[PDB]
This record gives sequence, structure tokens and C-alpha cells, in this order.
Amino acid sequence: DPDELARRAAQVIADRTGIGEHDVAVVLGSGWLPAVAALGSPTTVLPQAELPGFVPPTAAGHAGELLSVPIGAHRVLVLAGRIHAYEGHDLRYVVHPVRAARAAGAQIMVLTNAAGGLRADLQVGQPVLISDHLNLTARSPLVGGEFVDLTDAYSPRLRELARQSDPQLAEGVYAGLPGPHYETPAEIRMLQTLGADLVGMSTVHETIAARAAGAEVLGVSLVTNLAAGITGEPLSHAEVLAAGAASATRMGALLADVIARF
Amino acid sequence: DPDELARRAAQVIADRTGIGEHDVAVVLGSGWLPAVAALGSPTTVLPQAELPGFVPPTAAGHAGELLSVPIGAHRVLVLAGRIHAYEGHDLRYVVHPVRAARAAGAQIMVLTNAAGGLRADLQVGQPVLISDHLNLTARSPLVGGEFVDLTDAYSPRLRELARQSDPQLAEGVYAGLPGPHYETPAEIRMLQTLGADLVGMSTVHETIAARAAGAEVLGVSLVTNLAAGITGEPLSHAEVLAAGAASATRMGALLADVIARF
Amino acid sequence: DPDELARRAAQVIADRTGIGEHDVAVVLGSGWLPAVAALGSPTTVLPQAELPGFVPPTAAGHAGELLSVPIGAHRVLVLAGRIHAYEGHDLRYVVHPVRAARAAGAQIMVLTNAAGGLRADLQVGQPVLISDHLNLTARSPLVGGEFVDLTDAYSPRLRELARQSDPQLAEGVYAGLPGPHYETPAEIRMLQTLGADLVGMSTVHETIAARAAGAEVLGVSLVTNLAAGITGEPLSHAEVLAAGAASATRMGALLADVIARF
Ligand SMILES: O=c1[nH]cnc2c(Sc3ccc(Br)cc3/C=C/P(=O)(O)O)c[nH]c12
Ligand SMILES: O=c1[nH]cnc2c(Sc3ccc(Br)cc3/C=C/P(=O)(O)O)c[nH]c12
Ligand SMILES: O=c1[nH]cnc2c(Sc3ccc(Br)cc3/C=C/P(=O)(O)O)c[nH]c12
Repeated sequence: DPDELARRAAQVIADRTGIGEHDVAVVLGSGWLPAVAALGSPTTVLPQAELPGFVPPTAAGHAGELLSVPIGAHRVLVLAGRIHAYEGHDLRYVVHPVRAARAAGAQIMVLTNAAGGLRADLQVGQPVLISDHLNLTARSPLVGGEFVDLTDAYSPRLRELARQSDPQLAEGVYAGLPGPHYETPAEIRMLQTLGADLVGMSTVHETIAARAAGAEVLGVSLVTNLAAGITGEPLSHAEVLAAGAASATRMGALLADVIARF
Repeated sequence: DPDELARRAAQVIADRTGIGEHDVAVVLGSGWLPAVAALGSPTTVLPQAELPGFVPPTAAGHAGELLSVPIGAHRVLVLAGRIHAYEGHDLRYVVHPVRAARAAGAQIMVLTNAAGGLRADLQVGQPVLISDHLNLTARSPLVGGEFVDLTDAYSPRLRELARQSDPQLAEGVYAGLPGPHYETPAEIRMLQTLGADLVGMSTVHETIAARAAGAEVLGVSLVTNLAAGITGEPLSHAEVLAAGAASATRMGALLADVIARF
Repeated sequence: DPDELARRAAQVIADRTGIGEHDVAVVLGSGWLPAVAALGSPTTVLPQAELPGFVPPTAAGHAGELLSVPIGAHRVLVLAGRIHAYEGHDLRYVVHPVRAARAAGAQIMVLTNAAGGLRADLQVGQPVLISDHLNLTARSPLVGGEFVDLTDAYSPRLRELARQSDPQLAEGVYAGLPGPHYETPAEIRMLQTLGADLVGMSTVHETIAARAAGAEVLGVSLVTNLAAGITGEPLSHAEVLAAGAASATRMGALLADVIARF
């Protein structure tokens, strides 16, 4: 039962953090993990693997940390590490962190991800607010007749507040793909035709699960590379894996300023 | 084996109905089920639960009935309550009623559904004939080298006959998506680019099964809402259900009149 | 571990062919099997069934044979028949042959398929070079964080070599669908907009697995039919077979001539 696992998780978070309510939660992608220190000083740090439902029975142990960070007036639940669909787990395990955070009081979910830019005007190292998504995974985290509206899934309100922090923040449509292979240049030309500005391998299921629970979502991509076929050179996975470190302080500063305005 | 289970269902169906052969079958969508009464009144009701292959043995009280109804010269199997792909069961369960109906003698399947309207001419409460479909589920109900042609899958002949009942009927391409979440606005703009006029969460697998089994198909959508981002307004799931209820009489009367013409 | 089973298949291929290393591998799909004779005189032939990890190919014509063929300065591993995703197999089994080929030395993978032509200038019986692919299966054969760049997935070098053998050879973008149903005319019109020239039900996962394992790929489609709705008539799936036989000694001699140039 996702609801039951989510409440058992929230209880242990409340115990281990001695805080009964975290009103904001941030999921950090690979691209945003470097920024963790620049968010603020945490009051508690525990292994995600010690939390009910975080470690998919499939196998392995989540390599990720949960952090409790005071930012402005807010008490922030920071999830440093996420599970991806491309690891082969049921989506229940992929969106569990979002549901656990909701059951722990989260009103707002900041979902960060790495992405390829598809739009001429995007640069490597640029943070881009997510205006909307294309779920191209042919899956949903919802089972049975759980009908949810995905109008304004990325709160226009939270994007206004983000732009009060930095009026030059660009907006884009994020295409969520299964991965883990990068796209062919032909797949990228297809995604351009379908209205995509950004391409990644996360987020869309977390957004659906967050909206189904009634939480507000802010989505932020880090453009870690231009998308396949755009440069005329191949994608370097080394340049991509290292992209977050080139932007850590700038990204951490941005998240901390924007969360303070919620 | 699906085909085996469909033949045994058809044997039980002929025994329990006293009817050796049902020449037509209707799958009632969510937005059509309330129109069961205006089709005619049945000679037999059957609990799906008591029929070979209909209900996964571990299932929630989905209820579901198979009715035997006379309409003009026709003995019509009416499926009241279908298994959607978003319940998460094998597609063999989703298409079993079409295969069972075929084995029972149905050479015409009337496939009904609820749909979001993408085309500017379409309004809430409008029945629309299906001219063709986009299968955006990345699935097929067919396994191995069952290779089947979907040219004229929605019989032009049957759309002709429908239009003798109501000559004003529009027609449109239906996109079947997994669901159960509704589309983001950006997903709808994508489906417009791809050539969809209607969007729903069923029908496409049933059509493929029907054509593979050698039955003609008439598809009918009730437009229960404008698709996401067609207005500036979010989708209401309650107004989608209201449109179902509100269209009941007109939709049952339409099907009844169309089926007498076959 | 797919990689252990691939190694162990390569050791058994080596011991039963008495050939330590094959530098080139050819996957012959549906309607290429006729061309196997004209590739050259095999040194050895084995049943694919005798090899660890190989599922018996069950499709039309598919022999389940392995042939060790000398062609120019190359020792060619010819897989006469493949496993399709539409048979319901985990992709680890679909791409196992490509991985085994690679563990036995394959530097180059020649992947052939049947395809429908979406450009009406293409002729039944025409071989078309694959320039790029659209993976429309919503799947990957890679599991966990296996990040692979698919820029130049279909080696430009190898297509230039093929055009040296036959300068008239067309190239096109292959849309890989799940199958096994053929597409609606609406779906074909959708695939044109997504930038596809060819449509089939194989190859894309084999290509990803080959690039993942460090092999170069040449893709060659045989146009067996014009795609649904391109001509007003339906598709004939006994005339899809007739293209395969008509294109035997032509195809087989083209492949032998192209590999000699590698
Ligand atoms: O061009 C692109 N295509 C498709 N996807 C991408 C990503 S997404 C990514 C790339 C590398 C690592 Br490691 C992890 C992830 C997921 C990250 P997450 O932040 O969403 O968890 C970045 N660039 C592209
Ligand atoms: O905008 C839209 N997007 C996607 N799907 C839809 C449907 S489909 C539906 C809506 C409510 C209930 Br309850 C069930 C279903 C499935 C119904 P079925 O009729 O095919 O069985 C109506 N409108 C939309
Ligand atoms: O118009 C078309 N649409 C989609 N696909 C095709 C194929 S290819 C094919 C069609 C049906 C079955 Br069943 C199997 C295969 C693949 C065999 P392969 O091993 O060569 O890939 C030929 N024409 C079309």
C-alpha cells in the first residue's frame, strides 16, 4: 500500500529529525547533488536506506541521504538521491519519496533533474523552470481509476516566485523518457516537433504522484548538455556527469532564495 | 490460452442465455454504462464473475454484467463494466469480452468510450464516430506472429449506417493513452500535432483484438470534456462523470437505432 | 548478468565452430533468410537452440541457425533468425545474440529487417540503409545507469562503404514499434510527422545493445510493402512474405559485397 508505506516513512522521519512537519521537500537529481551544501546547514542527515519503502526489494541499497534544512521560515526535507524508472523498479518505489515527503507535511515539492536542451537559446549550465511536461514513458504511477488533472501541474504561482528571485529564469517543456540510453538525433528532431524544450529520464511520475496527493510542484532542469544531433559532436557522458559541479554554488543559492519566498 | 478461454466463455454464454448466436456485441464505456436501460431490456443478465476468462481471480468487486438484449433482428451481447489497462491486469483481460463475443457469433463490435475533445468543432455531450486511432500505449493485445492489418479497422460501412440514424454525426481520430492521469496541456498540443481529434484511455486494444478475430468495429466516443488546455480551465473529473449521466438517454437511443440498421 | 551469458555463449560458439574470433556479425530477420545462401559457403552451421541463452526464433522463415562464413578478410557470424519483443520476451533475451556476437569478437553488427515504406518513392523489394532510428517502444535493453550516446548509432563510415558497393542505395529513418499488429493509416501519418521513412518491429534494441557494448552497426531494411494508407488498398501479409523471396540472391550478394569492403 503506497499510502501506508508513505506514513510509516513519515513517522521515522519525524522521530529521527525530531520535527513533526516539513512544509517543503526538494528532490535533487545527479545534476543538483553538488548544490546540497549551498542549500543551508542541515540539523539532521540520515541514510535513505534506513527509511521504510526507500530501498526497492528488487535489490541494492539506496546510496542517498535525507537532510532536514531550515531555509527562511521553512523546514525543508531534502532528498539527496532518487531512484529512476530505468533501474527497473515499480513506479511505486520511484514516487514513494514524494508521497513520504507529503505524509511528512510537504505542501510544495521542488523536483530538480538534469536535462538536454532542445532549444537554440539554452546553454550548458543554465537552470530552466519547467512550464509543463510530455510523459513519453507510456506509464503512470497511478493504478486503477485514480483520475488526476495535470493542468498547471507546474504551479504558475511558484514560477512567479522563482522569477522574483531571478527575472531572467527561462521556462521550458520537459520531455520525460524511460532511458537510460541517450536519444538519437532523429529522436531529438521528433521531440522538437512535439513541443519539447528539455529532455530527461525522471520527474514526470513524481509530478503526477505529487499532484494526485494535492501538493504544488516547482520543476527545475539543469541543462547538462545540448541534446543529441544539435552540436554535430557526440554526447560526452563525462561532460554531463560533471555539469552539476560547474554550477553548484549558483544552483544552491537559487534554490535557497526561491524556497525562502514560499 | 486466450482463444481457448473465449470459446469456453461462448459455450457458457450460449448455455446460460439459451441463445446459440449473438450477432452483435456492445462494450459500454464509463460514460455510456448509465445508457444500458435505453438500449432495450435484457432477456438474460450474467455476472461477468461467473464466466470463463472475464475477471482476474484476485480482483476488487468490479461487479460487471454481460446482458443478452434483442435489438431489431439482432441478439446483442452488452458488456456492462470493462477492465481498463490502468487497472494493471494483462491485456488478455481488457480484450477477453471482444474475443468471447466473437466466439459467441458477434461479427460487429460496437466499442464505446469517454473522450476529451481536441478538435475546435467538438462540444461536451457530442457523440463522435471513430474514423481511426493512434495506439500511444506502446502495447498490443497480440502475442507472437499474429500479424493483422488495421486499414479500415473502424468499418466505413458501419459509419455509413450510423449516419442513417443521425446524419449530423461528426467523426474523428481517437488516441488511446494508458491513463489514468489526464493529459498536461503540452501533451494535448502534442496529440494535435500527431493528428488526434479525441483522447481516451481504452478501445484501441479491443479494436486490434476485434480485427484480429475477424469482427467489424463501430467506435463511438462521448465527448465528456474539452481536452486539457483547450480552455484556460482545469479538467473536472466530476463534470466528465456528469456528461456521462446527462447523455444516457440520447446515447442508449442512438445505439439502439444504429444497431437495428445492421 | 547478461554479460556472463554473452561470454559463455561466445566460448561455446568458439568451441563448436572451432573459430576463436568472428570480427563481423549479421542478424538476418524475416525476408532476409532467403539471402543466407548467397552470403557465401559456410565453414560451419549450428542450431541457435544449442547455444547458451538463445531462445528459439519462431517467426516466419526464421531457421534458428548460426553460420560461420568467410567473406573477404572477415570471419562472419551469421545469425539466421532473431527473437522479437512481440513474442513477449524480456529485452535481455532479444539483444543476447548481439551481446554474444560481441563477446565472440564482432566489431561490426549488420542488422537487417523487413519494413514498411512511409515514402511512396520507395519500392517493394528495395533494400534501404538505416541512417537513424526512432525507438517508439518506450523500452531500453539497458538496465540501471548504463548511459550510451546514440549519435552516429548507424556508422556513417559503414553506409559510405555500402554506397561504394551500390551508389544508388537509399537511406532512411527506421521507426521501431512494439508490434505485432500493423499500423493504422492515422499512425503512419503520425510517423511521417515524427520524421520516419521506414516502420518495423525489431532492430532498435539490438542497435542500442551493440553501441552499449562498443560495436559499430550497419542497418539494412527490405521494404516489404508501402505503409498502411500510403496506397488506398489494405496491406497483404502473404505479399510481405513474397518480397522476402524475390529479394534473396540480390540481398545476399549485396551483403557479401558490402562486408568484403569493411
Ligand atoms: O540529453 C539528454 N537526454 C536524456 N536524458 C538526459 C539527462 S538526464 C541524466 C543524465 C545523466 C545522469 Br548520471 C542522470 C540523468 C538523470 C538525472 P536526474 O537528475 O533526472 O535524476 C541529461 N541529459 C540528457
Ligand atoms: O481528456 C481526457 N483524457 C483522457 N481520457 C479521457 C477520458 S476517458 C475516461 C474518463 C472518465 C472515466 Br471514469 C473513465 C475514462 C475511461 C473511459 P472508457 O469510456 O473508455 O471506459 C475522458 N476524457 C478524457
Ligand atoms: O508496414 C509495416 N509495419 C510494421 N512492421 C512491418 C514489417 S516488419 C514485421 C511485420 C510483422 C511481423 Br509479425 C514481424 C515483422 C518483422 C520481422 P524482422 O525480424 O525483419 O524485423 C514489414 N512491414 C511493416
